[PDB]
Amino acid sequence: MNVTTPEVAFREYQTNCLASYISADPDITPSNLILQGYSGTGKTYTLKKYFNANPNLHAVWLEPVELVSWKPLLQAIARTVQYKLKTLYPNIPTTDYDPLQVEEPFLLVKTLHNIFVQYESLQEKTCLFLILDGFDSLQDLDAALFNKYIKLNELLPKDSKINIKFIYTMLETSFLQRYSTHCIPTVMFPRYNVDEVSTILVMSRCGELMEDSCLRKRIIEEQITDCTDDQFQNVAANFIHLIVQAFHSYTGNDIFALNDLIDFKWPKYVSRITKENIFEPLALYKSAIKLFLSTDDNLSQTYDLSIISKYLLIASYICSYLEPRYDASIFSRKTRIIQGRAAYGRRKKKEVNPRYLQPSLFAIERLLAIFQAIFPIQGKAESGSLSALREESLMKANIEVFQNLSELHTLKLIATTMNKNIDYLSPKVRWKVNVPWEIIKEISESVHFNISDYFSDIH
Amino acid sequence: PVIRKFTKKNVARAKKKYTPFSKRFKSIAAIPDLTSLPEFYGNSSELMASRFENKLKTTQKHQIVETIFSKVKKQLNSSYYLPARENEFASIYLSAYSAIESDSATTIYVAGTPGVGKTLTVREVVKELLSSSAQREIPDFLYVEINGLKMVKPTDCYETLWNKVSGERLTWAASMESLEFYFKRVPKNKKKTIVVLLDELDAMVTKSQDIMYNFFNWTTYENAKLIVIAVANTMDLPERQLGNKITSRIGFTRIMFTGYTHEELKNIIDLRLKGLNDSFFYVDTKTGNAILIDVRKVRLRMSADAIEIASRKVASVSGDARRALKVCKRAAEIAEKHYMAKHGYGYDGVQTVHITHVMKALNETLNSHVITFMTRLSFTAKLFIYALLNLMKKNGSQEQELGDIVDEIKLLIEVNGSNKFVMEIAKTLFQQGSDNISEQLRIISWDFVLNQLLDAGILFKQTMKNDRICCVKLNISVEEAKRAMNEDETLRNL
Amino acid sequence: NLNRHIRMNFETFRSLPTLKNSIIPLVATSKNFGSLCTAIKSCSFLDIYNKNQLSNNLTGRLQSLSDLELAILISAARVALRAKDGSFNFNLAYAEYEKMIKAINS
Ligand SMILES: Nc1ncnc2c1ncn2[C@@H]1O[C@H](COP(=O)(O)OP(=O)(O)OP(=O)(O)O)[C@@H](O)[C@H]1O
Ligand SMILES: Nc1ncnc2c1ncn2[C@@H]1O[C@H](COP(=O)(O)OP(=O)(O)OP(=O)(O)O)[C@@H](O)[C@H]1O
Ligand SMILES: [Mg+2]
Ligand SMILES: [Mg+2]
Repeated sequence: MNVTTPEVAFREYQTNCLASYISADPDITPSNLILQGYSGTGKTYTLKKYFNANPNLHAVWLEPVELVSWKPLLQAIARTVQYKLKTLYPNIPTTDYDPLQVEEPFLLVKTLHNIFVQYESLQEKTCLFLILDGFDSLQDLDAALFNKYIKLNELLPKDSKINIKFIYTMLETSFLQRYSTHCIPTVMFPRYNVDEVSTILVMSRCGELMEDSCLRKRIIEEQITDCTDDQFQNVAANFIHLIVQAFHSYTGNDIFALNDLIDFKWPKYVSRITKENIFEPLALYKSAIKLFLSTDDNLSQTYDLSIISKYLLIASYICSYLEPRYDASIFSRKTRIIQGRAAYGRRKKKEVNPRYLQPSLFAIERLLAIFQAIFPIQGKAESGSLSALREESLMKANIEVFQNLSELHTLKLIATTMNKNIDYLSPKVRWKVNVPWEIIKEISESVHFNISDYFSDIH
Repeated sequence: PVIRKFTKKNVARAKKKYTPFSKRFKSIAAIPDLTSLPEFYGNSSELMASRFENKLKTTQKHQIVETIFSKVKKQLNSSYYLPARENEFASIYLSAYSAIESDSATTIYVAGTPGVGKTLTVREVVKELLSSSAQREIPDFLYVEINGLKMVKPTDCYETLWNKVSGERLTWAASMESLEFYFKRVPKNKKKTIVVLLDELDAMVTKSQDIMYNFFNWTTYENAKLIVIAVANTMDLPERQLGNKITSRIGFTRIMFTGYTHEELKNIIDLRLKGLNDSFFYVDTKTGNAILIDVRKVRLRMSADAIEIASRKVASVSGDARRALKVCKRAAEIAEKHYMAKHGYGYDGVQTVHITHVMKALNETLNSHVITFMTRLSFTAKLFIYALLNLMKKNGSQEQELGDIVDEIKLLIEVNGSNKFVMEIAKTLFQQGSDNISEQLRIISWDFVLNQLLDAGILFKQTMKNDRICCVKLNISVEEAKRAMNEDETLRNL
Repeated sequence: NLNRHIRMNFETFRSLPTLKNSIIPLVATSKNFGSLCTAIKSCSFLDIYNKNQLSNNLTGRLQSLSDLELAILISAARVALRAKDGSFNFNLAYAEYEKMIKAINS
């Protein structure tokens, strides 16, 4: 059967495979076939790129990326099947069944049997093509599935003027590998390489961002009448050489995130280009080197908060990265009166820096204590005859901390034992935090507190 | 304007009523007799017993072939006298006869292995009791077949009961209640004796036996009369599921049927053959049609000593008549088809079967194909299971990872850079001989054979995602694994 | 060659339908007759077939990655070897990574 080939750049292997696999006559097509791949390769791009190559063949399209389960596939299928039928056989009569009537593949099979026994009177036989993009990528997926969709040519009667065919697309290969015992045809796409993804992008996104506005903006923000679109593509080109010569190391052989970061950081580079910058794009690249050096792609201050929320959190990082015993040396200020010894502190250095560690547990009283101990000074005295006699110039267990603490579990910057039927109130409960160092660091120099010395010495 | 939050349209609601019979007379004096009734006591199922007879009928006939053995097969099939199991007959028929003489509410439980003639013997006991109904001297009463396994939802017992005692249609939660109303609230003089028998209760009442609890709760009246039975395999069930007070207070009678003796077995299977035993046939010359008292007149026979050994081997294990009878039929089959293969007729003066082929039929049941298969595989699976046993030899672990076994494999190979068989299967497994092909950490076909054995059932893979640390287990034995191992000329020496 | 692949099924898999699957594309691409002749003679395109067949399972996938991935994977590997269960985390690998670089630049 005469099949126009898509004269593609980079997949003329799989082109050969599938244009050989498939033609109008179903007999020279297999019963069930997979086209596995990986993202960005345009597997889904190239399937329709082949349907461009062959119009008289038609297919249905589903995208269960959005569906969740099995029954919704059944419903969408039962819709699109007879939809497509009657849309493409207009003259034919029907008794269009409800697609929502399906709730189980048997019911799908039954209603398709009805579709066919009403479509009995055709002139020649026809096989059509079903498409399930991301049938691995489902969201309550279990392993009792793909065999069933193989078995759809199983239960169909052989006297069908109208038959169908299945098409798939996966990623991992692990759950593929789980099931290849059925001796299946399959076609595949290796993750590209650097000249390959390069040329895919110089042929794909070239016209897009050659025909985005910011060109037409900048050309006349600068107001310079020495231009041609050869050089437009050329400067875009060498700009993308710079892009990829930077961040190939960052990613390798992908396109999507490159497109994202292009869209974001393109315009700043537009903002820098000029006449000298086009006559010598090296210094231009120097003049826009910086995002190549620093992606920085997110967005002085960090919080508009209260003070105890700022200062209490600072303590728990300590009370799960410090030994409870190795603190009484540094976290004391009282002048001894009655006889008794301190300890020696850490005789031995530790060599692993529990910054790298999954931290520990603690009860709260440890925080009640340590927070009082660290607390910024309040209750200003005078050295008067009665000023400091009754002031008791040291913060105590108010209510505000309890409630500004309860706020935090819901802000989920403390964690506890993750629990349904949580009870904050128990004797047994262990607590913790879920934060890194950098969180606790960004508090400090803003509030002008210091604890980096308590950690900077041990390893 | 409104929208239903979720739809059910493929429902098939059943037209069955919620009003029990208790609310269509409205007084004790207001009730007619069920015996003086056309619709009660089932005078209408016969039409639906005959309505469907014609659906499958034909008269196609072209060159019928008919041979010697098949008539004896169907002499020997289970779908038909027996004196072997007759004291239970003389005891339970006595009990049921005295029971319907007593007009009491008696109860009985029996069990027995599948293949004890339990259903047979009982169905024949009650056929004799049918002829006793044809005495017209005992009070007429009515049977109830209960095949919960030929029922879906085990509360449908009540439903079908009402739709066969009345032909009236409801749900269980009306039917059983109307039925209690039918049972205790109703006097004797017009209510009928009914006999019922339950089959294989081991799966019927699986949740909490509230159904069968209801049943046995119905079986404890003095104004209501019934004849109840059941079948199982286990015996503790009446006290197991209930407990002791209930099963004790009821005070029923318990029994089970056992495996038969080899002599009774042969006696009976021949008792289903005496019409054809040692018989002589007129026999045509082309089709070989065996026609009975261009034609011969020959004799037919079968190995009697083979009857002896065949019954003798399987009388000792279970006593399953069905097994004996299939062994007989399959022996006949191999005899007949070898005979046909002698002459080669196509498709459009003695004949006897042997102890040799009787046992040939009886034995392959126990002769497993797995061994010849696992011997007749490729080299790789054998190699790998051998490595597994090597590990089991190295540690005595009873279990292995994937990484550890694959390490064992590579070691078991690279040790033997000297054996020839491994010398010659050397390069054609990773990159297959030629260049242009980079190496791969694992071999080809290892995932294939892995899954192959998983499907086979020998291999057991727990649920994890890692390829390396997933624990693995073998299912069968190591000895038999060696009975595959050394059978390879190259493996026995390494 | 084709007898040797017959051997391959006889030893690798011992089952036919996979073989038929492999056999199909041979004709399926076959366009003229001299091509059929020379191609089934050499079976050089079985090479392309079976190179692109299980190409992207374990090896070529690691063949195409950055060196950063390699450095960190090493930082995970050697410390898992140092470990009992081989467990590892993010900053641990980051630490051993930078140690590797310090050694390299030292
Ligand atoms: N052979 C090719 N020729 C030209 N462009 C290509 C080719 N392969 C990929 N592309 C480009 O890469 C993009 C990838 O699109 P697509 O989402 O189809 O990739 P994918 O691998 O199918 O992703 P998914 O994992 O979502 O299926 C295409 O839209 C196309 O612009
Ligand atoms: N004494 C006998 N006389 C004639 N046939 C017998 C005798 N004993 C066993 N059989 C044969 O063996 C079969 C035994 O049937 P049996 O009544 O044991 O079924 P069952 O045990 O109720 O089955 P299940 O346990 O599956 O309900 C019968 O079908 C019958 O052909
Ligand atoms: Mg896609
Ligand atoms: Mg039975």
